[PDB]
Order: sequence, then C-alpha cells, then structure tokens
Amino acid sequence: MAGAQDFVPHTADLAELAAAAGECRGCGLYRDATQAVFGAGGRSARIMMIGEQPGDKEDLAGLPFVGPAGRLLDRALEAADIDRDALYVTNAVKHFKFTRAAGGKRRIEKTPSRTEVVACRPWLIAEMTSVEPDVVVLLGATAAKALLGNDFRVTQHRGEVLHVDDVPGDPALVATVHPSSLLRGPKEERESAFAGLVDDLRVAADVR
Ligand code: SF4
Repeated sequence: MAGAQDFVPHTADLAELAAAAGECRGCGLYRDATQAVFGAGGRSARIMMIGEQPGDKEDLAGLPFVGPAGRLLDRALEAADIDRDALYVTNAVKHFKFTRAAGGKRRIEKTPSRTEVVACRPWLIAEMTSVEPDVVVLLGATAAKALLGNDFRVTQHRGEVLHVDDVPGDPALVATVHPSSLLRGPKEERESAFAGLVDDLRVAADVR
C-alpha cells in the first residue's frame, strides 16, 4: 500500500523516469503486467493528454494509445489539426490491470481502483514537471478525477477550461470522454461522440 512517490526519482529525464516506473512497487499492478507503459513524446510538447491505463496492445508494446482507442484518438486529433507526434501522451495508471479468461490466454481489461490511481499519480506529477505542458487534456473520468478530485463530474464541465492546485505549472485542464467510447454504437452515435471529442480537443489546442 505504499504509493509510487518514494519510487519516483528527482529527474526530468523522461527515459530515466520510464525505467524507474518499470521498477515501481507503489501498488500491486506491476506484478502481472508485462512492463510499465510510460508516456510517449518529447519534453518539447506543450499539450499533454492523459488516459486511464494501458490496454492489451499497449501493455505488449510498452507504448500508450496504440490499439483501437488510439486509432480513434488519432482521427480526432487530425480533425482538430493536432499533430500527435507533437504531444506528450500518457495514462493515469502505468501498469495494465486485467484478469485472464478461464481456459485461455485472453486478457480482460479491468478498471483501476481509486486507490490504484492515487498510488500512481506521482508519475503524472513527474511527467508534468518534466514536460511543463500549457494544457492537459484529461481523456476520461479516471484521468479527470486524478487531478480534479474523486467527485469531479466530466458531464458538468464539457468545453470548460479548468485549473486546480497541486498540478505543476498550473496548466489549463480540459476534461473530456475517453476515446474508447468513440468505438461504440451505430453510425450516428459514433459520429456524435466524435464531434464532441473534437470540440473539446479544439478548446484545449486553442488555449492561449
Ligand atoms: S501501477 Fe503505477 S503505482 Fe502501481 S506499480 Fe505500476 S507504476 Fe507503480
């Protein structure tokens, strides 16, 4: 039950931070995961985006947003004229949490508890201290609550620029849906979910 804090080194070097996250024992999730999935991008990024946790594909690659949700994220970024390669993209929890299907190898993603999110939050703080983003997009409720408190309501602040204490640099925060949700439902449901995410990404990119 320790939390990640005493496993986080005092450095802004992202490769050093990523290796240290591989050695983190701040919660139980390191055990069955393949590896840490640290954030991806350069310190030169001025927009950071934060999801929930790895999926199966992310866990195998050691990279964020490489599966189907990442594909739809990329499509929405393109619609918002945002270059993904200029971003820093990461997740609130850095080890894949899952159960195995009975009788097989298939891994079923399971959502981190609030305790696991808080345990892993010091890595987000180190990432923000390193990258110094102007704006942070919180992709989904888990990432939003990680910075804005466990009773934060994404539905009550769509399109709003937020700020909160204990976030390095006091960046603009924009809380939106997680891109996995854009995979759901028939044509018009997907198209409305897409539009809503694009609107929020544009708010974030237009912060000046
Ligand atoms: S999930 Fe986060 S806190 Fe838990 S072990 Fe992995 S890095 Fe450490």
